[PDB]
Amino acid sequence: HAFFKAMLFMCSGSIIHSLNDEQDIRKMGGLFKAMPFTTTALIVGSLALTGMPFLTGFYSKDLIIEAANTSYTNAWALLMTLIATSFTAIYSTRIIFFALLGQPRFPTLVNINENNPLLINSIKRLLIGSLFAGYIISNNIPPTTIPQMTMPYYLKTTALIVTIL
Amino acid sequence: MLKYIIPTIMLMPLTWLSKNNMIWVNSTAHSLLISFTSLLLMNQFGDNSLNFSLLFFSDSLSTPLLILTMWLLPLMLMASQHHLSKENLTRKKLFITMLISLQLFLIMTFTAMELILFYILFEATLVPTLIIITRWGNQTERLNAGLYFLFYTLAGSLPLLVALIYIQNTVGSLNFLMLQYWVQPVHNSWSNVFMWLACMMAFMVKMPLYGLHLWLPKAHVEAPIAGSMVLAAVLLKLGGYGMLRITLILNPMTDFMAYPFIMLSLWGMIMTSSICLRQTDLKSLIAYSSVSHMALVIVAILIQTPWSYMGATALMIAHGLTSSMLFCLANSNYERIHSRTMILARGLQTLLPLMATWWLLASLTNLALPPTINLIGELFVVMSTFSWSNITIILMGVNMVITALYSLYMLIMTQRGKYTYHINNISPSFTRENALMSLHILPLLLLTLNPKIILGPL
Amino acid sequence: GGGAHIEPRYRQFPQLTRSQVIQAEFFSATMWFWILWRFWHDSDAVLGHFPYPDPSQ
Amino acid sequence: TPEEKLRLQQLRELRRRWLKDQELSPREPVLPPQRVSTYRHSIFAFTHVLIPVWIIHYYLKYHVTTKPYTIVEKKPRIFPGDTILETGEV
Amino acid sequence: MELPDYKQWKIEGTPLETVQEKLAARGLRDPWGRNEAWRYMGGFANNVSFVGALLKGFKWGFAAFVVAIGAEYY
Amino acid sequence: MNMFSSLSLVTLLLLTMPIMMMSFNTYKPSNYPLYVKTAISYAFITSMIPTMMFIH
Amino acid sequence: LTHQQKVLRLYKRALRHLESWCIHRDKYRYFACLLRARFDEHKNEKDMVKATQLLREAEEEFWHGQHPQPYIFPESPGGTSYERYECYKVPEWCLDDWHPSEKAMYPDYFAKREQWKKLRRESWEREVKQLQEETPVGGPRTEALPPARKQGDLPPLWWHIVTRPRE
Amino acid sequence: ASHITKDMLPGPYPKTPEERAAAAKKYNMRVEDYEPYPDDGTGYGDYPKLPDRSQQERDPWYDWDHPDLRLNWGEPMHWDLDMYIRNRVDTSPTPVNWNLMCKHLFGFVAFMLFMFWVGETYPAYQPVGPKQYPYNNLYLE
Amino acid sequence: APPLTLEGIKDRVLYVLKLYDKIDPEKLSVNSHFMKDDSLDQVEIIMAMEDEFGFEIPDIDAEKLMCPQEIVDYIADKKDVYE
Amino acid sequence: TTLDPAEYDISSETRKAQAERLAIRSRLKREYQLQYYDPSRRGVIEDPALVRWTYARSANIYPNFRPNTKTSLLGALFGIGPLVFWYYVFKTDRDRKEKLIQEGKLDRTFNISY
Repeated sequence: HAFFKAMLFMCSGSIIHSLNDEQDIRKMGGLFKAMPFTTTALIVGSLALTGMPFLTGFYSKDLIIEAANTSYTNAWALLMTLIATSFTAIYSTRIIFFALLGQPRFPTLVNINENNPLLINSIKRLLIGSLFAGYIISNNIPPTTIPQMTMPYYLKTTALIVTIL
Repeated sequence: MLKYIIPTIMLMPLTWLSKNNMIWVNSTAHSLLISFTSLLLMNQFGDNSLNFSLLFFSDSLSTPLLILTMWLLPLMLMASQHHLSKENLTRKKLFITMLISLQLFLIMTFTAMELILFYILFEATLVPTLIIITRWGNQTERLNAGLYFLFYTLAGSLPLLVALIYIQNTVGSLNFLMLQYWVQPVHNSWSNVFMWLACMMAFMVKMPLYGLHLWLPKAHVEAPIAGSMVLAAVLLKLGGYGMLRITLILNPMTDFMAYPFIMLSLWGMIMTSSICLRQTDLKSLIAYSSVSHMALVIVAILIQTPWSYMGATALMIAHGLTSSMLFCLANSNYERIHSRTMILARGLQTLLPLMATWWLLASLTNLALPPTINLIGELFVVMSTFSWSNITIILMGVNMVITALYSLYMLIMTQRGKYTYHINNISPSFTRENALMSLHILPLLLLTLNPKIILGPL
Repeated sequence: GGGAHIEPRYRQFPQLTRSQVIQAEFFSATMWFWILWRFWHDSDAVLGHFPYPDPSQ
Repeated sequence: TPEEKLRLQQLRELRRRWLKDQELSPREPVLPPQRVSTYRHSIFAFTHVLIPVWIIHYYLKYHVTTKPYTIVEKKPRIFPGDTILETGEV
Repeated sequence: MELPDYKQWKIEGTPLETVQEKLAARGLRDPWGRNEAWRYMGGFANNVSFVGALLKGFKWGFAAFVVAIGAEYY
Repeated sequence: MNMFSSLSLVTLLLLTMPIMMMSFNTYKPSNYPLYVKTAISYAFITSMIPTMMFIH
Repeated sequence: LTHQQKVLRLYKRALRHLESWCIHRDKYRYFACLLRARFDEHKNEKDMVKATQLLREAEEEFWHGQHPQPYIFPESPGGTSYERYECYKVPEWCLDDWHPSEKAMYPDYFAKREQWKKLRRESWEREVKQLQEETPVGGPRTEALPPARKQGDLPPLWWHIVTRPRE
Repeated sequence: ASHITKDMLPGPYPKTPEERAAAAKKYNMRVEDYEPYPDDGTGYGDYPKLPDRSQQERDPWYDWDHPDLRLNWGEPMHWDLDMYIRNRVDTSPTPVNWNLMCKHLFGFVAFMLFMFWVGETYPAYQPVGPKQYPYNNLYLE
Repeated sequence: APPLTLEGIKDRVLYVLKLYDKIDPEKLSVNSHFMKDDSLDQVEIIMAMEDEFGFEIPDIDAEKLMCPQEIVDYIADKKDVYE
Repeated sequence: TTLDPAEYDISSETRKAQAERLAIRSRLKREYQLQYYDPSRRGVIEDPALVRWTYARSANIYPNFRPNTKTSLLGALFGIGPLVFWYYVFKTDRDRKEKLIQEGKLDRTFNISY
């Protein structure tokens, strides 16, 4: 998880500095107002934030909500934790649908700028390590506990379908 | 003290004997030379005990306590020169001699070897401090506060002579604390209750309680010129250590009536902290802080059984440096704004950026940053009274939470904008303002390196 | 003030520098190169399952 | 409103004139005054990292022989029996 | 500097500007439309797309899986 | 085996070096965001080494 | 405040509260003239309760459902980063005490600094000559004559005439 | 050295019109809704004539407030009503009193009874009787 | 980082004369005084700069804004324009 | 909660002569700015609103005070009230713990600290 938002606040920080004073989801526009790269950087992060189909934190998010199969909970807990997986997913497109999708609208003197290799060094260093985060560390680890290894009919991967809707 | 009072009394025929304005640079110069002699012959070992020479000194063996007594006189002369230089030279030199005379009785005190020499030295003060409040103070309502500065300490201390001579004629002689080996026990009676009562109540006059403490925000509120004897009044309040001397023996087993001194100093502890978040005075702001975590040490002593003497040794010097340093902050920012009211100080942090670091680390000694000399002793007060019962952590922990707000309530008052006023207050923190502001944390965190010397018997 | 590397605009869509878009294009592919190991080779449950475990007799 | 007409005409001739005054930098007015005064990667890192290596390792070799508890490294965690021992395990 | 000249945009396409035609049953009508139709039209109808645009146009979503698989394979 | 944790103590020491050079004791021509970034830059490979010895 | 201009204080914020809720630009723009027809109910009439009952029912449906976290225009009385530039904060006249070799830099700036002071050093033969005259006894807002009848210098000289610029 | 009406006095009916404003101008001519009648209720140790309380209150809140500085920062001359509680406090928002948060916290108060139940995964409920059979009854054979 | 001078506002105040379709581009440029062209002609004439500039337009900005160059005058005092 | 706060009322034409209450303060504001603008002040303004504030708050409340009402004797329900109650807690404490420490044992045997 530590990879995620230090990228994301910084990736969104270049957007706010580009306009230099609104920091609102109001008055943003579409994605492609000569903005190729940082829009590509967000959809790496936002799709991971939907609930990890095979992205960065797949080997941690999936092995826990499917470890909630064998439990002794309130049973109000599984009726409360799994619903927020959708509520996590709708956080993603909210900045797509309001800052990256519609017609261009924000006040004039469009003084955008994305050319600084100081920032380019930071973003490129993260996403190389970000995508290979859960896939190199967990690839080589001494095991500690016993996995679930049983995920039956109508009980196995429907939290991914919760993200789809 | 073989020859510690002996060199410092020779400093007295040097003030009016000297020349003109040389008297400040001469008086500070000699004064620091005694500070090595204090360090040298003391701090010896050390296993029960160092009876020093004779019937006038027991060398402060169990608690050193005496190094802090000797910083202040080469520390306040640089502070008192802020607003003093308006009078005749013979009148200003008298104000120098009376503060030096204050140290000499307190040099013989804190060691004192005895008890009949203790009380005459326990009352040897209050003569020079009272004169400082009368002449060269601040505006009016001084004289009633001078009377409230009397008539409490003298009111409670007189039954000690009723107590001590009643011990001297009964069982042996109280010249020697070390000839106190035979001590008869004290049973519950209707005569022995008062025997313990007069033995204790006079020591509650100086380190305050939730009762009888109205005089304490008078001398600190109506105070001399710029915190001059107010720094000495810090040691005057913490210097009621003698309960450690007395009630360690000499009716120890009366704890059945300990409870109304435990309880009153405990709900009054949490109360007097919050009794100043709506105060409108700077010199009263540190004063009510100086009640609360000075009232912390009392339940560390009446509750016996060490892991309580450990921290209580260190908690006397805890605010003793800190509140002395806070008064140095409050003695400053008054030669430039001639009213001590805190609300008028909006729009700071920009004119004086250099002392703004000193506001940070000073108030960082109330949050107190656990590798310091402050939260190293307050954890042992936790370590004692939790063994008493499980409830005691509650009221004592909120004291660590109220002063978290109450310290940062002062820091945020420095940060404001456009300042509305102040064609005066130009002076960008001259050499006297910041060199005197040093030498407080500079030994304090230094003592946090190897804090072995700050430990009782214990 | 000092530099005119990117021009001011009045909503005329000021163009890009046409070199950031290459690096923008490259890391849109190596993230979907990683659609290889999503299924190939990785399944939803490489475990096996239970035949509603009845036959106690 | 016709009252403030003479207002803000002389104020622009005073405030912006003060800002015309405030815009003032005569030939980059730093004196400084007196006085004066990549590939190497030779001593900028060698003073940084390469020097404190030997000091702290000396502080550990002179530490184990003095303190009776040095490094307290744990057990072997060995499933067979190997050449460091004499026996083997199936 | 002198880029916003008048008689420049002169609303011609802009299906967003059909709401100014919608008020013809009431009548308001002329003044004005150029404020909200400042930067809607032109190349400002680029209009980045649906789920395909978060796949980035299917331009690189499925490129190199068929080229990597595969040889040897005996 | 002694260098398992010795490189950790080196990592736990060079952070003080931008603080020791704050006392204006022949300090670098300022470039202080650059100098700090270089100071972090060499600690990472130092931090990378004993992770390999732990997993063995 | 008067009854006629009480309409104006609501009229600007009636539409300003709406663009908080909109998603497009034309969607907000279509409701500008659409809300204008409600304002065109009573065009010009008397100033009595008939004009107040148009405002007495403007109590509801204006405060009722008002601006669910609206746009704030961040340089404002509210809004984020409204007074963020405070590390500088323009300390005008912090430059009295210098003890030079610190006043070495900006030579011509200090030579002009003492120059402007004579405009403030000599104004009370003119400004206070009219300050006793322009105020009748103790009356209203006390700006002077905005030309001061010969030369207005400033009247508000110089802390307002050299007031703090923003950056 | 200001001695004439240096503070308040034993009011509030010692010719209260001659209080404001012969000095301490909290009211203009003793009819401004701020004449020194508002000695709350006296007898206590409250404020006397006291150029003090129940004047219009609950916020100095740093408003737009341009005719002077006059809000909280920049010293209007003499309008003191109450202080030391307001540098951190505000006026009324759009919603009103309704304590729905206790009803919002009551959402688990229904499920607080659900905390008594158990959470075994398999099999399904079938909550009709003791045919669910949780624990071990019989032996091996 | 981009600065600003006097010439930007001399474009925009003159431009919105022609942007508003009620006002033809044949009026006076900087001083039309707006009475020769109660609500929605002292607020709507600056409701467009509520969209473009939009620094909340305080209550004293209405009674000054008759003279259309006196609109432009105080913005340079607010926006801190050059020299 | 705190408050409604009644930011709107009626007018037209309630109390036509009530206006120019700003004439009280603008005369002081003219007295303020004339004191504020001068070529040599070098000091703070006297500002007697703060002079009359603290001194009529910190002092001059005990000359105001009389115990002629029981709502001034109402502080007995706040000062000495819980102060008995903590001891009413604590006197029940420390003896029930002691009886289990005197009669019977419950502690661990390695309780050297303490």
